[PDB]
This record gives sequence, structure tokens and C-alpha cells, in this order.
Amino acid sequence: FYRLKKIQEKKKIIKEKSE
Amino acid sequence: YLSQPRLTYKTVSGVNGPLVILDHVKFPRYAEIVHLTLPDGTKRSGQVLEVSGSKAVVQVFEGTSGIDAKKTSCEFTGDILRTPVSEDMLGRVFNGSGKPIDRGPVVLAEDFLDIMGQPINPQCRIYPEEMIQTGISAIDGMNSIARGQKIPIFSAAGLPHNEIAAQICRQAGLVKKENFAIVFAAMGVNMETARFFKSDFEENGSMDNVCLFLNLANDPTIERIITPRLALTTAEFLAYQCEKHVLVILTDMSSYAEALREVSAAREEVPGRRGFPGYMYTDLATIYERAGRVEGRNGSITQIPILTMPNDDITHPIPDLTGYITEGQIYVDRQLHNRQIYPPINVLPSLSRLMKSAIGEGMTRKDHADVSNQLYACYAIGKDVQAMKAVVGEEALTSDDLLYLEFLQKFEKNFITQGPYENRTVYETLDIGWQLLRIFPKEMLKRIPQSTLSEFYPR
Amino acid sequence: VCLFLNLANDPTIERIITPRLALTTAEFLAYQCEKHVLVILTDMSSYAEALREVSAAREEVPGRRGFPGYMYTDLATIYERAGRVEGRNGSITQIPILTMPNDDITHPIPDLTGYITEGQIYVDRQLHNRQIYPPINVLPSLSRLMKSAIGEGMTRKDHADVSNQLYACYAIGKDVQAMKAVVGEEALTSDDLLYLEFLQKFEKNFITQGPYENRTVYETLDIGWQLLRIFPKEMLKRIPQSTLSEFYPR
Amino acid sequence: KDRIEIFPSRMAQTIMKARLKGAQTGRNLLKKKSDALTLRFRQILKK
Amino acid sequence: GLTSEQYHSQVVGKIGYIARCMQTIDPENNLKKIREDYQDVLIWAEKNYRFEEILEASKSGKCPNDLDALSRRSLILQELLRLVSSISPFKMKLDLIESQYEKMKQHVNLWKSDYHVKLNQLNQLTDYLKNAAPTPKNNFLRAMTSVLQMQIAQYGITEDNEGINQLFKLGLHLLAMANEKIDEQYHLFKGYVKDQPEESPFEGILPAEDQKILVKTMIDYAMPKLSSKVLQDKLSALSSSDVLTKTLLDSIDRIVKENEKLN
Amino acid sequence: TFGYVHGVSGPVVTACDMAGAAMYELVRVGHSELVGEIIRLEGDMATIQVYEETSGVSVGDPVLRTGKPLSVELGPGIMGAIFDGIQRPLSDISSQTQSIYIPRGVNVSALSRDIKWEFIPSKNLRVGSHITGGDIYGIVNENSLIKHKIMLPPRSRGSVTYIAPPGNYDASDVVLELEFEGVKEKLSMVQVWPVRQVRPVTEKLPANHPLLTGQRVLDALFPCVQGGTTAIPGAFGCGKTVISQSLSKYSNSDVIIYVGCGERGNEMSEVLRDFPELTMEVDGKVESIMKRTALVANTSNMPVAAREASIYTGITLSEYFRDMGYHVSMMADSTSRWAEALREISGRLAEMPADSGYPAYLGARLASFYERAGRVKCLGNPEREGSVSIVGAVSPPGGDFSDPVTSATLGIVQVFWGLDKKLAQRKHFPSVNWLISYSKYMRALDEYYDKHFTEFVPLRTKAKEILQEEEDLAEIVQLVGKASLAETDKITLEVAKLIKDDFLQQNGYTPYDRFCPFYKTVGMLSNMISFYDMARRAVETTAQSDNKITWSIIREHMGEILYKLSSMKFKDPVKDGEAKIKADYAQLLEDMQNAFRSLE
Amino acid sequence: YMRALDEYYDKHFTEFVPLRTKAKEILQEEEDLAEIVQLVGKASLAETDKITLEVAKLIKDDFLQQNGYTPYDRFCPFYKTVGMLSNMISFYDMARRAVETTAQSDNKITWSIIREHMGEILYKLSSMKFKDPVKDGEAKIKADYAQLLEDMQNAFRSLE
Repeated sequence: FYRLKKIQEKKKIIKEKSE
Repeated sequence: YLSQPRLTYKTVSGVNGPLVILDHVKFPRYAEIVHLTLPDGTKRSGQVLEVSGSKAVVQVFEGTSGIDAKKTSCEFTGDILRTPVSEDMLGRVFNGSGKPIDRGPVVLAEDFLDIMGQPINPQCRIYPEEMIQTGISAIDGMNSIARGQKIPIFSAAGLPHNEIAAQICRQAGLVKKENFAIVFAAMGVNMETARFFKSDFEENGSMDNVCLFLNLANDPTIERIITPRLALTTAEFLAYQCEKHVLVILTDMSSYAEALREVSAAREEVPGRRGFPGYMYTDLATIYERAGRVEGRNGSITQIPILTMPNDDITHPIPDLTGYITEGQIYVDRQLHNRQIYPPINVLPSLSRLMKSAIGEGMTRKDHADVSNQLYACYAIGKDVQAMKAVVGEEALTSDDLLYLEFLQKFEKNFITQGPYENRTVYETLDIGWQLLRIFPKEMLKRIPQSTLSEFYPR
Repeated sequence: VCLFLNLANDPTIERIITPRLALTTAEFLAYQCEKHVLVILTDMSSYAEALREVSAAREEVPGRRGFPGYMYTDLATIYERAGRVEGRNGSITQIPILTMPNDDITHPIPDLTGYITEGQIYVDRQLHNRQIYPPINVLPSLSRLMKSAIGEGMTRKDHADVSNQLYACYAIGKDVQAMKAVVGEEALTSDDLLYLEFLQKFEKNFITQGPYENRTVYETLDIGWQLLRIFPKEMLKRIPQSTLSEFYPR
Repeated sequence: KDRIEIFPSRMAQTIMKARLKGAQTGRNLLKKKSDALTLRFRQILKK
Repeated sequence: GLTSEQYHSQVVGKIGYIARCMQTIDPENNLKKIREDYQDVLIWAEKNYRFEEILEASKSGKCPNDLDALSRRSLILQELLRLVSSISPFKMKLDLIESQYEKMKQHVNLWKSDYHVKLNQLNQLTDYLKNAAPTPKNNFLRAMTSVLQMQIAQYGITEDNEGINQLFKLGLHLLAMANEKIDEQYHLFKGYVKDQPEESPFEGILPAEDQKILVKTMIDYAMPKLSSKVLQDKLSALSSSDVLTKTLLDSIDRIVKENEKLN
Repeated sequence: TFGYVHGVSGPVVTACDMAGAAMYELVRVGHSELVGEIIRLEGDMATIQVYEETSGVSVGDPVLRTGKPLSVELGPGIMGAIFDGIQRPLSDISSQTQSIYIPRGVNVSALSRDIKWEFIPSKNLRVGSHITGGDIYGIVNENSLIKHKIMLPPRSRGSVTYIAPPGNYDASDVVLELEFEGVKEKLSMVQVWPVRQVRPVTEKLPANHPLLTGQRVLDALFPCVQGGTTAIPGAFGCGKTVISQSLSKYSNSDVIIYVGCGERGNEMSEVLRDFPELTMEVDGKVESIMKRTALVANTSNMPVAAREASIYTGITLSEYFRDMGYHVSMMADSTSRWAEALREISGRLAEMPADSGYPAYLGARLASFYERAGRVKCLGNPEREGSVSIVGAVSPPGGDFSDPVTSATLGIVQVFWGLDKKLAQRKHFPSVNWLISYSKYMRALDEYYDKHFTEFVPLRTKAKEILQEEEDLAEIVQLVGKASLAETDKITLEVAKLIKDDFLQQNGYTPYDRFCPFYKTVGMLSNMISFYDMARRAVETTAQSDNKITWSIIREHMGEILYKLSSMKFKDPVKDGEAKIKADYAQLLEDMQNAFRSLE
Repeated sequence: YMRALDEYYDKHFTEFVPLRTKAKEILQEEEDLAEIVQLVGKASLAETDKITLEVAKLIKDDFLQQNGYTPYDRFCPFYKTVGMLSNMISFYDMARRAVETTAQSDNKITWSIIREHMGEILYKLSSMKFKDPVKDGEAKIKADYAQLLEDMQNAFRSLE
């Protein structure tokens, strides 16, 4: 769960950085 | 009503798994329905899984294979999924999404109902009272079902729970000491079993009372999600509006839970216990609790969820939350199944919490509760003696132990073992129970009052 | 006495600073006012759970059973504010109290507190149920600084031998109790019966104590010898003969 | 020692649960055997 | 416990409440001793300060601001006010008011006190009678409770008075007694009247019309059980009495038992 | 004023133009006004966990920003009302809508504004009189059994400027007005209180008084106290209904608040069917307990936020009634199901899973909930004492007390009544196991027993010892049989049988001992333990003589006394007076004395 | 698929369905009995229990065991399968009939007498597997299995 939570956090960060 | 023209978009902005992300959408609704035309003219339905600003994440029912940007069109229907309901859909077969698969016409709606429904008001829910006879002695005489009870069958993979379900659907009815109905809803059922249900009900003529939903294992998992909600919306229509006692048989809630897991992961939610979503308790409860009698309406809804316990682990989230939400359990047993007893309903761990309301004078018969308790006690003692028999050997047993072993044999051979097409009224199940209890003399029927023994024991 | 109170209904995140306020005051008193300070920190479990809440909100790496990865460091920052100092007459004696969850000493709170602190006094439900007070289980209890707090000079010179031999005899008594449940009384040897008698009289006389009773170390050691005398010299294998021949006969 | 030293897993959980049920079944069988033997032993004492 | 601002607001409120209790128990300033005992709290209301002024005084400590001490004093005055009110019409003597004030002030913990328990029982009776409409039970209860209130005004709650204790016991028993037990209600009331030392216990305590209704209640129970017209007429003649008397109850007993002996 | 929906996914909604929004504040999202709670903020955005179904919510929908966090609406009209865990009145919804379902996004006022209440001001109050939080400025004649004391909200104060004259008003009427620092506050008969904020009290006093139930096993061996914290195993045949019904009907509690907190549908319908029909005797008249009971009842398909907020709403209503000086028994039917709702909300928020899956704060939440119980010196001017006694039941899987909810409950409670299906099957009613059960309030009640029932404490100790002794002898009797026991152990076995069959066991359905006054209970136990002492003395003082007395001789000689002790149950306080019952038990003691003396 | 294949069996291999049922019953009975046999001991078993254990061992060793690399058992035609199981199950039925007939009678029959009286029958039942369809004709194998049935009936009738 913690690994997947970290991964989702990083995907969100990448999506923000895409803008 | 919607007198408003629909909007068709070509503004597909992404396609990620089963999700088509559209942009520039005018005021998207969450859970809106959408009909998208692929480049080649094929049409697929879908549901707005998520919404943000002008974006719309349309989960396509069928796969996204073949969808593209710049040519896929996507008509937003402007309303949430509403199922048409009538009495005519009693005696029909529909796929998981309500489209008929019996080569009959599409349902001519008496009303349109939102499949999500609304929770039944606790102050309006009434205690279930009377019995719904299933024709299967192992439950009619030992785990009977009250009108309004939710009592799941717990079975492993490969046990004949589908066959039991078909028998219950063919035979169930009121104790009759034409306002009964059955809504059967198979979730994740393989082609062979779906064809078995469709042919079985049609052949044995129960169809005039059965509304059958089939969601094949290769039909979309989102359609699997909306199958039990169609089933229970139709059940609510028939029961609380048409005023008839409905039995809802939801086959393979384990498959439903797998579909729920798929949709949850599509939303990108971190898994919960054993991989299932954290809100599975609330979801299973939203399905189950669409049941029970209500204040001032003669109709009712009785549920028999059917669970394939993975690994036979009763602690697995599906059976565990189902045990928390429902009001009993009917175990199907591998040992009995191998011994070739049908139905292999192990009566010892099975329990019906409202059996005491289901049975009794004016409902089944005066002696039902006593016969049930006595049969259970004698069966437990019979199993104990059968264990002791291998330790001490038959020649060392007392005569009481021999009587208990004879009762165990005749109980599993005459009472439990039924045969798929042998329909027993509860009176006949009780007469068989008494034939078994006449193996013992009165003095060892210690859980039946003399008031009942003197009246029913003779003959 | 100085009391800092953070009741169950008080804010959770403030339990993080309450120990630190208390220990800051204790350090002012001990290392600047030269008081001898006894610091008690009640429910370090309710502290570790506040720490877990903060770390979960921060989404930090978890240790075992959800607690933060740096719980060892944080509980060290709390506990290590104890002990004397060079040139300053004060001291800080800590007695943190923590509720083992499910009575499991391996749970991260008690485990890390055991790693950090210089011992643990173990309170046993299996004694509280029998209504022994104090229900201390010496066998998992420990005190790392005993090894120099006892000896000749301070206290008495049989202190270490008596302590070690009481531990050994108690452990063997527990072994005998465990085996008699399997084999029964009829299969025990007289040595095992000696150990069972020692265990009984040890919990009755040595552990069991009045809640207002202040036994000097000398009274406690005399009780220890009165119990070790249950055995012949040859079965007191820890005690050297130079101590046996001097204290055993009396 | 406290634990069986099987490494945790869902398969390990299934194996250990089966072994627990087996141990309990054996316990009950041997306990009924003991009760039978003790009944016969008391009968022989009386006789 | 309480926050600082709320604590001082409670101080202000309790000073106001003590002022109100004093001005309600003694609207004539008769209780000089008690008013002197409470002058340090009464002053802030005798002068017409504002809530904010008294709050500032409490923050400054100028006024009494120990909330526990204020609670003790206010509870003493509140119990005295309950004792003065629960007897309503029966004005209590100033000497008795002061003596019982001293005793209550002396008690260690009022909320556990027999004085408080007796006041609670008196309030139970009074509350039931404030609502429930006339019946055999209600007439008996109102009568016994009025006599109990007169005895409380005369003797005070702070003594083991046998009459007051008997009235408490029997009145609460009649209150607890089921409403449909007409015979047991009559038996309880008759037993009370019989065991009461006086012969006309209710004279001068109840209004004359209520006394008439009480004797009528007795007459209506006695009449249906009779068996002779002469004795029925004698019961009617007894009904002319405007006062209830132990000898009158003896007379009704004689009538009914003579009817029995005629049977 | 209004925000706008900016996105939706499941229950989570994201609203724009919510600059002024406050954390955990409630909103009404959508045109249907689905209730939601602001769980996160960013810029002018506000993230809302919508309790209800979001299907149909669309971007651009208004989001009405209710200026309060989840708060119970307290005032006249609670008594006899059935509420959801979010304070929605289920009976009023059903009556007004004529529908068997809760309408999606229903917004019915919790306390009816239509109905008029009779209100009588506190006679002493005047214009300009100084008034503070918790002060009673009037009494409402809500029911014959409950007078509802209208109190100033805590955190309110000042000088009265307008107090209405006695008469008929309604929850919308401004009944009082006060002034503080020039700011003028106008107060109606209703006050709104956040459910998760502890209602203040001048002092949380110790719980030194019993919480009677009339069930001998509960009152004598395992007493609870007004302001206590108790646990009850919840199972099928255990019979928690015995405890709930006894508390509702007979307990000295002035008010009852019952919280379903996530029950099965029909299991909740049973409560809603039973409770309205229960009755109690007050002032000799039979009254329904719904004149003094309030139900926060909700099933398993009700919003998860409702199930989690059910306990807090119940305890806040109980605190409100405690503030008026009442004693309020709050019975949570399944704290396990509340904890599962908590775990579900935690999982939906995607928080790190703690022990066995439950959130990081289950223990802290249970502690801060059970802490709200206790006998208190209430806020405000009229000196009052109230209490809230929480009887929170817990459901251990198959009797496994190890799961976090049960473990924390049994570490945080101070009484555990430990019902038992095995005793239920053995017909031992109540099914209290009297071995796993316990009560840590025994010490606190010495002050009370030594004053009012002086002889009860040693009596109780001896009864517990007797039960433990039989528990020990049951193992010996297996190995070597009954006759092997000494005469003292035979006395123990037979007196313990007498106690279990005719003291702890209790036929609640019958009039004579449905309610067992504590004087009757202590007299029963006094007679039985006197029998124990006398038999022990007779056997002990003659074991050395030639004429050695035995339990067999005792049973044969004193069969009459044993029968009378066993029949002691049958004395009926409603047909036998308290004095008569005491006299009869003293007579039984004297006759037992005479028989033992003639034998000795 | 057994429910669907019952119609095929009823037409082509009529006898196979009860044989399948009884084989499954026997195997489950052995599973239940072996737990006691190992946890406690074989001393207390009854004669029908001995028959169940021994015929179930026969079915497990000589019917459900098939070395696929051998010339004769790389493929087992269904006539061979049904014949083998028919013979084994008929043997079980007749052994149970013997012990049931002689229970509560002077000349009580036991597995200890059946095994010794007709050990040749047991060996031939074990050897049924070795018949090779490739070189032994279908008719030849059927004749061999009918001969084993005849020998079994003769042996049981002579013991009886």
C-alpha cells in the first residue's frame, strides 16, 4: 500500500509538472 | 423530462485502458451515460467515471480497442443510467445492462427508475415474519427463510451452488397453507452455466415468475457492476409498487467483487484488505439492504446472495463482510459433495437468524421449531458418535449410539439428499423430519416438548 | 511535584510536546537547580500513537505495524534525557509507563522502548489475574545498571548472587510448571518439586507485597536467601562457594 | 520454541490452519479414547 | 477544567444567580445574618454594575472568584430557597430559616445530604400534584402533601421528625402506588389518618371546599358497598360534615361493618 | 456564499470559489443538496467527501456552504424522535414524504418548527440580569415524564435584554435576548453543537453511585455506576436485549439514548419495533419509554459518514441532557460497526492502515469517545449534577477479544458484562457468564454500600469466592467424581448451585422478579451466604466429633429451608411491600438459624 | 460437465454413472478413515471399514494410477476404463454383501477371510490395467474383464 501510495503521489506530481 | 438536444463531441483527448478522456465538455454529469461511435460505425456505451472542469473520463463498457482521437464521436445522453421497469419483464431474460437476450422486444417501460435506488427508511422497514419455502429440505426444515431476510449461500469453487440456485428459482414459493416473483441475477457466470439457467427455467416452466439477468464472464465488468442493481431495482418495483413477494438470487457475489475491484483500480484507488476496495462493505450493503418488508405495502424482497469463497477461507473479505451485512448463512460442503449427497448443505454451520420468525403456528406448522431443533441436536450427536465409532469400534457402542448412527444415515439419505427436481413443501419436509425422529423413542427427543410429541410423534 | 496533563479528550498532536515540556523542566531542575528529579511519562503508547498520526498525515516511510520509520530516534530523543552529569549534582530518573498492546512485548512501542531504555519492569496479567501485587514478572524484567548499582559497599555483597540464583530458580520453576501440565504430578522428581515449591513461595513472599510496604534491600535479600535455602547448596550453581558458605547456613 | 518456523504467506496460512484443525481433531479423538478407557477402567475397579 | 474566559463568565453568572436567589428567598431583606454572610457576593448586584464590569472584577480577583467556594455557597442558598419554596403558602419562621441555613452551611457535602434527599422527595410530590387532576389518589396525595408542607414549615427538614418521616414515606408510597388500585389507595390514606396523632389532622390546612371533596371521596367509596337503606341514609347524614376526622372515619367503618353484619 | 462543483469522483467532489470555506465544514452539494464535508483545502478549492450518492452531480452545480461543522441540533422535540446518524429525523421524513426511502439529499429540519411547546421562564430572570453559559432560562413541558430545561449555549453569556413571558412558542421563536460588550445575541429554544466537541462542565465528578438495572447478576456481582463505561458482547443468542430493555425500562437513568450505529436492516427494524412498545411505571401510571428515549438508528446501507457520526451524535445528545442534571444511559449497539465505518472512511481517504487494517487513530477515537461519559457538576448557574453512562457493546469475531476494536474497548471501559450464548442455551437468563465479566467500579461503590447497604460488600466477596470455588471443583469432579469431595467442598458445590439457579438466574418475563430492588437482592444474598456460613460452621466444628455432620444430613434436615431459600425469588415488591419482603427474609434467616442450631 | 455427459453415458456406457458415483464415495470414505487410522490406530476398524480401505487402495493404485510411458497405458480406452472400474466396484459390492450377510451370525466373514480366500481375484483385479488395447482386441479385453467378473461371482458364492 505504501509503495502504491508513493507511486500515485509521484504520478500526480508528474501530471502537475506537465502543465 | 429532457426536451433538450444531446451533444456529440469529437474532442477525444486520451484513451487509457477502458477510459476515453474527452475535453471541452459542457457541464459534464458524473455517472452520465454516453454513446460513442467508433471510426468504423460501431457503437459502444459508457459511463462518465470521473469529471473535472471540462474533462470527462468516459469508461467504455466494451473495450477501448478501436477508439481513436480525431474521429471517435461521443454523444452525451444527458442523464444517469435509468432502467425501464414493468411487470412484463417478469418472464424475460436480459443481459447485465438490461438489453433483452431472449429474442423478445425491448422492455416497454411502466416507469424509469434510477438503478442506484435509495436506502429503505429504517423506520419504515418492518420485521420479516413469514416463511418463503424453497423446496429444499436442508433449509426449509432447518434454515428456513423469512420474507425479507438476506441469507447468503456460502460455497466453494466447483460445488453445485448454481444448481442449488436454479432449484430454488424453480421451486420457491409461498407456503400455500400468484403474488410471488423471483429476480435471478447471475454475475460473472460462464457461458455453460448461463445457458443452463436459461434452458432450465424455460423448460421447467417457472419462467412466468422469473426475471433473469445474465452477465457472462466475458461481458463487461462494468455491466457486471450494474447487473445486481438492475436486478434489485426491478425487485423494488415489483415488490414495493406491484405488491408481490420477490426473491432475489444474486449468483457469485465473489465475481461481483472482482468486477468492483476492477472498476476501483480503473479509478486508480489504492487497494484495501486482500486487494479489494476499502468501501466494499458499503457497496455490498447497498446491494443487500435493498430488501425487507416495508410499512403499509404487502410486498417484500428476500435475498439469497451466493458466494464462492476463495480458498474456502471464511475470513476472506467477501464472505466476511457478507456475514456482517446479511442475516445468516447456508453452507455448501465439499465433503458431502464428494460423498455425492445432493444438495450438499451442511446443516451444522449453516444458520438462519430469523428462522424463529419464519416458522410457527399459522406460518408453517405448530411443530416446525421443535422438529428443527431436535433434528439438529440428533445430527450433532450422530456426528459425535460417528467420530467415536472409529475409536471404540461398532461392537463397543451402546444401543443409543446405534440409534444415533442410524438416524445420521437416514438423515443424510432421506432428508438432506433430495435430487434436483424433487420439490418438497415445508409440510412434507416436516413429515420426513418426523419419520426420522421416530427412529428414537420419545424419551430421547429431549428438545421437543411433550405437548408436541404427544400430538405429532404417533403414526 | 510538577504535573503536565494531556487527557484523552485533549488534542492528540500536543502529546508530542508534552514529554518534551516535562523533560525540559526536569533538565532545568536537575542540571541547573541540582534537584534529584524523578520523571514519569504516562502512556508512551498514547504518545507513539500521536507520533503515528503525525507521520501518517505526512505520509512518511512506516516501520513495523504502521509506526513511523524514525520512532526509534524520536523515543530516543525523549528517553535519553536522563542520567547524571559531570560536575552537576543533579540527576533525572525516568520511569516511562507504556501499555503493551495485546500484551505483546514485540509490538513496536515496547520493543523500541526496550532498545532505547536501560531496562523494563514487566507487569504481568497472568499475575494480576491471580491478584498478586505488584504483578511484576522478574523473568522478562531487566535493569542494565544493576550490575554496578549492587555489590560490596553499596547495598550488600550477596546481592548479585541472590538475584542471579533467584532468576535461575524461577526460570526452572516455570519449566517445571510447563512440563507438569503435560506429564502430571505423578511423574515429577524431587528436584522438580523443590523448584515448584520455590516458585510458589517466591511469588507469595518475594514478589507479592503490600502497596504501602517499603522493604529495605536488606529485607528483600534476606527473603531471597530464605527462599534459596529451599535448595541444597549443590543446586545453587550460580552462587560461588565463598558466598554459599557465608550466607547460606544462617 | 514458540513458532513453527514456516515462512509467512497465504499458502503458509492455509497449511498452518489445516494443521491446527488436524491437531484439534486428534485431540478430540484421543480425548474420547481416554474417556472410553477411563470408563472401562472405573468399571473394572468396581468389578 | 474550564477555559479562562468561561471560568470568569461562570463566576459572573454565579454571582448573579446568588443575587437572584437572595432576592427571591428574602425579597424583604429580613435575613440579616444570611445577607451578611453573602455580602461580599451580594454587593456586586446591589450596585448596578454591568456584566463586563463584574467580569473585569472577577479577572482582577476583587470579587469572589474561587468557583468551588462559590458553588458551595450558592448550593447552600439554593437548597434553602428550595426549602422555602416547596412549602409555598406556609411561610416559614425567620428563626427557623436562619437555623436551617446554619445547619445546611455546616453540612459537609449537601448533594449527599438527607436534607437534599427530603427536598427531592417533597419536590416529587409537589410536581405530581402541580399537574395531575383530582382523583381518589390525587386528593389523598394533595391532602397528605399539604399536611407535610405544614409540618416542614413548622419543624424544618433538619431533624429526625417522626411525623415528617411518616408523611414522606406514605406520600411517596401512595405516589408510587398504581393508579388503578383504588382499594389500596383508600387503605393507605385511612391508615395514615388513623395513625396520625391528631383527630382532625387536616383542619385549617386545606380549604373548606377541598375538605368537603375529601369527605365526599370517602362517602362515595363507602356507599356502593352497603346493604341497608337506613345505613345509607346514615352515611348521607355523615356526609354533611365539612371536616374529616378520625372519629368520622371510625363512624364510616361502623356503618360498613354493620352493613356486613346485616349481611 | 455558494461554491461551484469543479469535479467529481465517487463521493469526492472538488468545489471552486470556496475561498472562505472552513475545514470539516458541511456543504450541500448539487441541486439536490447532497450533504458533504470539507476534508481538504487548497487555494480557493475545497475537497468535499459527499456522504450521499454523487451520481448526477455535474460541474457548475451550486455548493451551498453551511456555516457549521457536523453538529447536532439540540432542543425540545428530541424525546421520542428517531434520528439518523446525521440527525435526520427518519419518522418525520417518512411522514412528510409518504415514501419508504430516504429521499436523496433530504433536508428536513431535525427539530420540528411547526409544533408549539409550552415554555415557562425562570421566574427570577429580569431585564439586565446577568446570565452565563449553561444557565437554565426556562422549562418546556415536553412530556409528562421529562421536563426540558432550556439552557444558554456554552460559550454564550451577557446581560438579558428580552426574556419571553410564559406561553406557547416554537423552535423558530426568539425566546431570549442577551447583550455582551454591545453585541446582541438572540436565542431561540434550539442550540446547535458540533458533535465532536465535548460539551463543557464545571467539573467531571467521580462516579460514586450505582446504575441500577434490577438484574441481580448485574447489580450485585458486576455493578455499574452513573457515569460509567461498559461493554457487552454482541452475538445472536446471547440476549443483549435483556440488558437494553432492562436499562430502558427500570434503570434509574432519567433519559436513554440508543445508537444503532450501523446495524443490519432487520436487526435495526427489531429495535424500532420494540422500543416504542416498551413501557415503564412512573407515579403509578404506565408510560411508554419513548417519552424519555431517543434513537439514533441507521442501517448498513446508510451513508458511511452517518455510521461514523452516529456515536458522536448520540453522545452529544446524551451530553446535552446531562447538562440539565439528568442521568442519561447511552447504549451504542455496535461500536464494532462504528469502527468498521471508521475504517471505511479511512480507506476512502487513503490513510495508512494501522493494526489489523483499522486506522491510525482507532484507539484515540475510542478513548476520546468513552471519556465523554461521567458524572459531572453541570455548567451554568442552577447547581445541578448530571451524568452520561455509556454501555457501548462490542462484537468480537467468534469471541476473539483480540481485534483492535474489542481490545481497545476492554482497555478503555470499566465494566464488561460478558453475555454468553452457552448460558443462553443452558437457559441461564441473564446470560452473564459471571467469570469473564468484571466491574472495576467496586472500590468506588464502597462509600455508597457502607452507608446504605452496609453488609453488601463482604457478601459479594463471599459470593464471588463461592463461584470461583465451584469453577475449581468442576475439574476435580471430572477426574475423581463428586463423592470424593470433602464436606466443605460439597457445601460449596451445593450452595453455588443454589446461587446460580435461584440468585443469578432470573425469569425476567414474570412479574415477581422482572425488577429486583437492591434491598431484595442484598437480602437474598444475605440469606444464602448465611446458609453458607452456618453449614460451613456445622461441618467444620463436627468433622472431629463422632456425630460428624455432612451435607447429606444438612439436606435431609433442612430441606424446608433450602426450598424457602430457592423460593425467595417469588416475593413480589408490587404485592409484597419492601417491609414485608425484608421481614420475610429475616424470618427465613431465623428459621435457618433454628434448624442449624437444633442440628448442631 | 458430468450433468451434461450423463445423457451420453446413459446411451453408450450405461453402467458408468453409478460406478463413478461409488468410486467417489469410496475415495472420500478412505480419506475420512485414514485420519483415524493414523491419529489413533487400525485396531478398532470394522469389517466394512477394512473393505473400504482395501478396495479404495485398489482403486488408487490400480485404477487411478497410469504410467503414461508404458506400451499398454499411454492411452486407456473408455471401454477399458469402465470395465476396470466396473469390476473393482462389483468386488466392493460383493465383499460388503458378504460381511453384511454374515454379520450377527456364527460364521462371520471378514476382510481377513476374503483376502485369503480369493487373493487371486485381487491380483487379477490389480492386473486388469496391463491389458493392452493395441494388441489385445476390444473384445478380448472385454472377455478378460467378464471372466474376472465370473471368477469374482464364483469366489464369493463359494465363500458364502
